[PDB]
Amino acid sequence: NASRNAWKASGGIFDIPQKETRLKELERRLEDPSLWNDPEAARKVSQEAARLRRTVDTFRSLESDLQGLLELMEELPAEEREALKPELEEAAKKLDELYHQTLLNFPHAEKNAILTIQPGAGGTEACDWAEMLLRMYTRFAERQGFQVEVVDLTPGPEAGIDYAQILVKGENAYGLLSPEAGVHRLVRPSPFDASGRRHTSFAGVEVIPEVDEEVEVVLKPEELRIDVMRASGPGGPGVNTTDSAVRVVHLPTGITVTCQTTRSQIKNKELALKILKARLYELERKKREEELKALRGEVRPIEWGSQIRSYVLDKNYVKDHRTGLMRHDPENVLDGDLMDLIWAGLEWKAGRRQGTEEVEAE
Amino acid sequence: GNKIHPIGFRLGITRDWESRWYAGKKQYRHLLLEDQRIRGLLEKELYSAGLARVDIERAADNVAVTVHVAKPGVVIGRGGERIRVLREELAKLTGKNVALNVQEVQNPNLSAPLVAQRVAEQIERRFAVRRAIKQAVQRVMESGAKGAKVIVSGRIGGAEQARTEWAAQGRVPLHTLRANIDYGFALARTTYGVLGVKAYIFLGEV
Amino acid sequence: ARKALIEKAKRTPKFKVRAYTRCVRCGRARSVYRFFGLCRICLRELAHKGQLPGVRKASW
RNA sequence: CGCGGGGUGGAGCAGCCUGGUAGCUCGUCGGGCUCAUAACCCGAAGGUCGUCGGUUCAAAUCCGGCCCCCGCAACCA
RNA sequence: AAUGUAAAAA
RNA sequence: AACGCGUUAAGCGCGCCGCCUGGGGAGUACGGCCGCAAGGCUGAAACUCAAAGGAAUUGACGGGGGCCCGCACAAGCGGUGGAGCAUGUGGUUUAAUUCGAAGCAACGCGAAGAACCUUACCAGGCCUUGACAUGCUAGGGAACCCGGGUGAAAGCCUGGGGUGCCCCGCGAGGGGAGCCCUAGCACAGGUGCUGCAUGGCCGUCGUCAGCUCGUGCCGUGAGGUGUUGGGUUAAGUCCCGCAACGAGCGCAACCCCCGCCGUUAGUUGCCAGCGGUUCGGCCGGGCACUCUAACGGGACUGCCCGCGAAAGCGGGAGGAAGGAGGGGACGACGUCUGGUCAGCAUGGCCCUUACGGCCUGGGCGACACACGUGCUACAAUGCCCACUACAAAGCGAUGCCACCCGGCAACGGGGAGCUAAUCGCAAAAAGGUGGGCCCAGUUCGGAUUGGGGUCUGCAACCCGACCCCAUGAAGCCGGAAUCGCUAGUAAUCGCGGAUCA
Ligand SMILES: [Mg+2]
Ligand SMILES: [Mg+2]
Ligand SMILES: [Mg+2]
Ligand SMILES: [Mg+2]
Ligand SMILES: [Mg+2]
Ligand SMILES: [Mg+2]
Ligand SMILES: [Mg+2]
Ligand SMILES: [Mg+2]
Ligand SMILES: [Mg+2]
Ligand SMILES: [Mg+2]
Ligand SMILES: [Mg+2]
Ligand SMILES: [Mg+2]
Ligand SMILES: [Mg+2]
Ligand SMILES: [Mg+2]
Ligand SMILES: [Mg+2]
Ligand SMILES: [Mg+2]
Ligand SMILES: [Mg+2]
Ligand SMILES: [Mg+2]
Ligand SMILES: [Mg+2]
Ligand SMILES: [Mg+2]
Ligand SMILES: [Mg+2]
Ligand SMILES: [Mg+2]
Ligand SMILES: [Mg+2]
Ligand SMILES: [Mg+2]
Ligand SMILES: [Mg+2]
Ligand SMILES: [Mg+2]
Ligand SMILES: [Mg+2]
Ligand SMILES: [Mg+2]
Ligand SMILES: [Mg+2]
Ligand SMILES: [Mg+2]
Ligand SMILES: [Mg+2]
Ligand SMILES: [Mg+2]
Ligand SMILES: [Mg+2]
Ligand SMILES: [Mg+2]
Ligand SMILES: [Mg+2]
Ligand SMILES: [Mg+2]
Ligand SMILES: [Mg+2]
Ligand SMILES: [Mg+2]
Ligand SMILES: [Mg+2]
Ligand SMILES: [Mg+2]
Ligand SMILES: [Mg+2]
Ligand SMILES: [Mg+2]
Ligand SMILES: [Mg+2]
Ligand SMILES: [Mg+2]
Ligand SMILES: [Mg+2]
Ligand SMILES: [Mg+2]
Ligand SMILES: [Mg+2]
Ligand SMILES: [Mg+2]
Ligand SMILES: [Mg+2]
Ligand SMILES: [Mg+2]
Ligand SMILES: [Mg+2]
Ligand SMILES: [Mg+2]
Ligand SMILES: [Mg+2]
Ligand SMILES: [Mg+2]
Ligand SMILES: [Mg+2]
Ligand SMILES: [Mg+2]
Ligand SMILES: [Mg+2]
Ligand SMILES: [Mg+2]
Ligand SMILES: [Mg+2]
Ligand SMILES: [Mg+2]
Ligand SMILES: [Mg+2]
Ligand SMILES: [Mg+2]
Ligand SMILES: [Mg+2]
Ligand SMILES: [Mg+2]
Ligand SMILES: [Mg+2]
Ligand SMILES: [Mg+2]
Ligand SMILES: [Mg+2]
Ligand SMILES: [Mg+2]
Ligand SMILES: [Mg+2]
Ligand SMILES: [Mg+2]
Ligand SMILES: [Mg+2]
Ligand SMILES: [Mg+2]
Ligand SMILES: [Mg+2]
Ligand SMILES: [Mg+2]
Ligand SMILES: [Mg+2]
Ligand SMILES: [Mg+2]
Ligand SMILES: [Mg+2]
Ligand SMILES: [Mg+2]
Ligand SMILES: [Mg+2]
Ligand SMILES: [Mg+2]
Ligand SMILES: [Mg+2]
Ligand SMILES: [Mg+2]
Ligand SMILES: [Mg+2]
Ligand SMILES: [Mg+2]
Ligand SMILES: [Mg+2]
Ligand SMILES: [Mg+2]
Ligand SMILES: [Mg+2]
Ligand SMILES: [Mg+2]
Ligand SMILES: [Mg+2]
Ligand SMILES: [Mg+2]
Ligand SMILES: [Mg+2]
Ligand SMILES: [Mg+2]
Ligand SMILES: [Mg+2]
Ligand SMILES: [Mg+2]
Ligand SMILES: [Mg+2]
Ligand SMILES: [Mg+2]
Ligand SMILES: [Mg+2]
Ligand SMILES: [Mg+2]
Ligand SMILES: [Mg+2]
Ligand SMILES: [Mg+2]
Ligand SMILES: [Mg+2]
Ligand SMILES: [Mg+2]
Ligand SMILES: [Mg+2]
Ligand SMILES: [Mg+2]
Ligand SMILES: [Mg+2]
Ligand SMILES: [Mg+2]
Ligand SMILES: [Mg+2]
Ligand SMILES: [Mg+2]
Ligand SMILES: [Mg+2]
Ligand SMILES: [Mg+2]
Ligand SMILES: [Mg+2]
Ligand SMILES: [Mg+2]
Ligand SMILES: [Mg+2]
Ligand SMILES: [Mg+2]
Ligand SMILES: [Mg+2]
Ligand SMILES: [Mg+2]
Ligand SMILES: [Mg+2]
Ligand SMILES: [Mg+2]
Ligand SMILES: [Mg+2]
Ligand SMILES: [Mg+2]
Ligand SMILES: [Mg+2]
Ligand SMILES: [Mg+2]
Ligand SMILES: [Mg+2]
Ligand SMILES: [Mg+2]
Ligand SMILES: [Mg+2]
Ligand SMILES: [Mg+2]
Ligand SMILES: [Mg+2]
Ligand SMILES: [Mg+2]
Ligand SMILES: [Mg+2]
Ligand SMILES: [Mg+2]
Ligand SMILES: [Zn+2]
Repeated sequence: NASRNAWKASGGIFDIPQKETRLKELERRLEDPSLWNDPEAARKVSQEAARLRRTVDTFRSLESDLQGLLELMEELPAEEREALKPELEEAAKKLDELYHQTLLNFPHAEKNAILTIQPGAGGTEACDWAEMLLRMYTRFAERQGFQVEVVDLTPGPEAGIDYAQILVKGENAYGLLSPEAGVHRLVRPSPFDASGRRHTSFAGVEVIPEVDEEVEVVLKPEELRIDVMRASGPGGPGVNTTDSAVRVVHLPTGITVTCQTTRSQIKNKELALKILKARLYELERKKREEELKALRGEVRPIEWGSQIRSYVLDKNYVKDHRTGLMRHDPENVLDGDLMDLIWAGLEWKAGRRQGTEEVEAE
Repeated sequence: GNKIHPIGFRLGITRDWESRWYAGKKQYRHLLLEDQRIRGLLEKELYSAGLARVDIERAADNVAVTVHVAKPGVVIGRGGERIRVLREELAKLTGKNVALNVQEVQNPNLSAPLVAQRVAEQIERRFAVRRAIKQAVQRVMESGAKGAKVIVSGRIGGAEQARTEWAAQGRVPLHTLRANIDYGFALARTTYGVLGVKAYIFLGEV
Repeated sequence: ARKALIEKAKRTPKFKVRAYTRCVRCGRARSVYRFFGLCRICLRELAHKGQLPGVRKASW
């Protein structure tokens, strides 16, 4: 297990010098009496002190399992050297906590997730590749300990999928499948091509947890104003002296509506409200779109080069264009070996591009 | 696409068994294993002079290895120093009677197993493989012969895609038995991979 | 698992049945004749070289 | 709210009036012909009969309330 | 008695 | 430009008008003029492409044509698809179910021997120039043999025995070769990737008759001619003709088995021939015959007839065998970016207390399914039991085992013959004769399973095979569909060998 040591060790090492200088500018700010006088402004101050716990603990735990472990173990069959191995069996136990406490910090990492696959540039082979990816994440779920349900799926003309969607249950379902965003790339001699030469094919992937609803709470009586007024058109003296028309404007949203199709004020006041309900439902569905579709991807051309990870079956090599990381087993990776990818490199760069954005300028 | 080994095609005519003797339901396996590793040492520390064929004759502890170098000069040395030290190593790894004879070569340009090693030599030397084959054929045909043929297949000139280069002249009916055709294969270790060579010299008839 | 494996078939430092056939030239395990102690492949090469006395391309 | 109709395999429709066994087309699934897909051939699976009650030996079927969809009507001053 | 996309000639 | 034109110029000249100036946009838009209208005349650009085109050449292709071929179709027999089982694969499952093969040309294929071995996978215990090579430095120990502690084995830890061969010597001792061990360096090792880097070998259309070169002639040129054409054959086989003539790789032929026969050969064989006989070719005896494995002979459209220019074809006689007598070996220039880097070799790439090495146990034998290849049957042209006759080719001395004894039996014991035309595996089965069953899920059918038992091998839970008793399943001829075979063939019956305890 000496191949993942320096990876996890140095992983908690780059936070040492940076947080060292910042916590110093804060800890000395917590001294002067004039600081705490600020109401909630001072909470943001003592808050950063609540981080000197989830940083100094590694300065002690990770540093001790590096100074003591690396010593007595350089050479010996099983005497005092192999006996020092179980001494750090908890070093892999504690490795779990440092890894976890940097993934759940995502928006909704803890809850489940939905993953929709859809073919793209690459002809009918691309339509066939999508089913491969489906069968990849599917096995990756069971083997991760997750449950799976195909929420929807549609076979292609000759391939096997023009579209597919799969809800993965279990904790951190959105966390692990997060870096699976974007279009992947496939390279291999096309099984559908007569000359069988090497063709490229693409396919997009998306991930997102889940939400709820709120239909009636909107039509709170406190919000909208209701008006009464005589009706336009026929009626006799009854129409002139009896106001039955109604105008139910929604004050906040400003959207108004008027009705007077029936001789009655209540049945108009009633209808005019069922009408406002429909429009206010269609106004909540429009705003319900940006906050449930912008999370998918701010782009995703699915074209060429829009990919973030290529899988070449000719020369046998996958490659994450994000971490620059490489590999030599596309045949197994497209079966469940996503852990090696998501764990070390994927979640890293994923949180890195946002973790370097906040701790600098954003 | 087929083309069987003309040598094996004539183990009942033309070419006679390279190793020739007799064994039983218990000696054949051994008398072959050792017999083989014999030529193993000779293929190496003897080709340095153009070793073509190598016979074997036995019956009981007797062994008559008849080398056919193009130049016996290197196999003997100048009197008996070299040729003797061979029987040395031989009897060394084999507690049996040696008998290293040394037949000759009336003309190396007519031993296919030689011409093969010939062109194959020029290959590793890094020279043309179209011009080369042409010489080795025009030489074999000019140096008296009924027919001849040479072939090299693989990365001709270290090129990306493989290939196969053809060159031949005169009659060479591999389907006729009353033909006789010296055959000889040869490799060519290079910085870009192996590379097979073949020689088809048409000799006798009837 | 090719060289230390042909070596395994040689030492016979253990039980009877555990020893098994093996080719002399290559190291094959299946299709290895006892008569020559060779795999079907090389046997065909050698038999075309005449390096197997008495043997000849049969036909009837 | 009033009067009329409807809700049955995944889609669209029979069956109810005259209670006893739920049928048709499509799709789905297995197997064929084709280099392969479709077409075509051979098999197979699939229905709480909206829901809650009532009558009956027995309810898709008859009786009643409810939810849902459809159409009509909502006129005189 | 229809169809078969998109990376190969020193 | 070629196709073609050619006193009906697309020739050679003069006069005049009309018209073209890359494709798409586009005969569109705008404007103008005409029209009842539909629409016509005139007639752009932005933008965009690196081509759009003409004629001709080779080839591929056609629900184009002519000629011709192959169990390709038809005529005919027997099959799979159905059932149970074996096996190969898909898939699913698993700690792993190691890898490859993918229409024909992957699917009883690599595997001509997965219980550990094999074995490349998994779990676990372990070793770190290492199981194997070449070479440098070093201490110690000869080589080599032997046991105890430890354990699942591997490995680890440890004791006794031992004192050979060379240099200085009476000895002591010390220096050297070889081998093993520790330490260290160079290096090993990899069934780890890439058959879209390769050799080699192989499948493939296809045993199809075809594919080319030299010189010559035609064309500006790709290229054509030859190889086309009339006749024929299994064939680019031959015949004739031909602006071509000639040659090469392919079909043939030269090799093998099987048919008839002769010579060489007499431990195979035969009272065929006489004698003897424990009447078994056992003895005397002979090479006839059979057989045995060596060399030859014979068949070539040679002979008669009809047609024909010839080649050749049709019929007949003789012949064991007539136009290739039957079967095999042999498969062109090439095509499939075919197959295999896992048989081996190999360029590049990757790992190196490890992607290498050792063992014990597991898996490759997993099962809700699907396909391929196959075995056994549904029965009376049959099943069972007893008796009786006829093969070929093969294999066997730590191997095949006659013969007698025990046992229901597989097997166990005693024990003869045999480096084998001399002895054994060895009843060949179907068939012949006899006898019973009498149309029944049955004496058909033996899947399944309970119990008992034999053999191999350290070891049969996972996971072998065989024997005996008992239990006897699906299956009454198989949906759509699909396979093989033209003669000693299909069908059917049994025997052998490789692989290997
Ligand atoms: Mg309020
Ligand atoms: Mg108004
Ligand atoms: Mg009115
Ligand atoms: Mg009024
Ligand atoms: Mg009023
Ligand atoms: Mg009022
Ligand atoms: Mg070759
Ligand atoms: Mg060429
Ligand atoms: Mg010539
Ligand atoms: Mg090389
Ligand atoms: Mg090895
Ligand atoms: Mg074995
Ligand atoms: Mg419905
Ligand atoms: Mg009725
Ligand atoms: Mg009725
Ligand atoms: Mg249907
Ligand atoms: Mg179907
Ligand atoms: Mg079917
Ligand atoms: Mg059916
Ligand atoms: Mg079904
Ligand atoms: Mg009801
Ligand atoms: Mg509705
Ligand atoms: Mg509605
Ligand atoms: Mg109305
Ligand atoms: Mg009214
Ligand atoms: Mg009114
Ligand atoms: Mg009125
Ligand atoms: Mg009125
Ligand atoms: Mg009135
Ligand atoms: Mg070039
Ligand atoms: Mg003319
Ligand atoms: Mg004229
Ligand atoms: Mg005139
Ligand atoms: Mg004229
Ligand atoms: Mg212009
Ligand atoms: Mg233009
Ligand atoms: Mg115009
Ligand atoms: Mg127009
Ligand atoms: Mg206009
Ligand atoms: Mg005008
Ligand atoms: Mg006008
Ligand atoms: Mg006018
Ligand atoms: Mg008009
Ligand atoms: Mg009109
Ligand atoms: Mg118009
Ligand atoms: Mg107009
Ligand atoms: Mg007009
Ligand atoms: Mg104008
Ligand atoms: Mg103009
Ligand atoms: Mg204009
Ligand atoms: Mg044209
Ligand atoms: Mg044609
Ligand atoms: Mg037609
Ligand atoms: Mg015609
Ligand atoms: Mg015609
Ligand atoms: Mg016609
Ligand atoms: Mg057929
Ligand atoms: Mg038929
Ligand atoms: Mg017929
Ligand atoms: Mg059947
Ligand atoms: Mg079946
Ligand atoms: Mg079946
Ligand atoms: Mg397999
Ligand atoms: Mg499955
Ligand atoms: Mg496992
Ligand atoms: Mg499997
Ligand atoms: Mg496989
Ligand atoms: Mg085995
Ligand atoms: Mg060593
Ligand atoms: Mg040395
Ligand atoms: Mg040194
Ligand atoms: Mg010593
Ligand atoms: Mg010692
Ligand atoms: Mg000593
Ligand atoms: Mg003990
Ligand atoms: Mg011990
Ligand atoms: Mg000595
Ligand atoms: Mg001395
Ligand atoms: Mg002394
Ligand atoms: Mg001493
Ligand atoms: Mg020494
Ligand atoms: Mg030494
Ligand atoms: Mg290797
Ligand atoms: Mg290939
Ligand atoms: Mg190759
Ligand atoms: Mg032919
Ligand atoms: Mg010319
Ligand atoms: Mg031709
Ligand atoms: Mg003809
Ligand atoms: Mg002529
Ligand atoms: Mg002529
Ligand atoms: Mg002969
Ligand atoms: Mg005579
Ligand atoms: Mg007599
Ligand atoms: Mg007589
Ligand atoms: Mg008598
Ligand atoms: Mg006698
Ligand atoms: Mg006598
Ligand atoms: Mg003779
Ligand atoms: Mg003849
Ligand atoms: Mg004649
Ligand atoms: Mg004649
Ligand atoms: Mg006459
Ligand atoms: Mg003539
Ligand atoms: Mg004549
Ligand atoms: Mg004549
Ligand atoms: Mg005739
Ligand atoms: Mg034949
Ligand atoms: Mg031939
Ligand atoms: Mg299952
Ligand atoms: Mg299938
Ligand atoms: Mg009997
Ligand atoms: Mg008997
Ligand atoms: Mg007999
Ligand atoms: Mg034998
Ligand atoms: Mg033996
Ligand atoms: Mg006895
Ligand atoms: Mg017994
Ligand atoms: Mg016994
Ligand atoms: Mg006895
Ligand atoms: Mg004896
Ligand atoms: Mg004998
Ligand atoms: Mg004998
Ligand atoms: Mg016998
Ligand atoms: Mg019955
Ligand atoms: Mg009966
Ligand atoms: Mg045991
Ligand atoms: Mg049945
Ligand atoms: Mg079929
Ligand atoms: Mg036939
Ligand atoms: Zn081999």
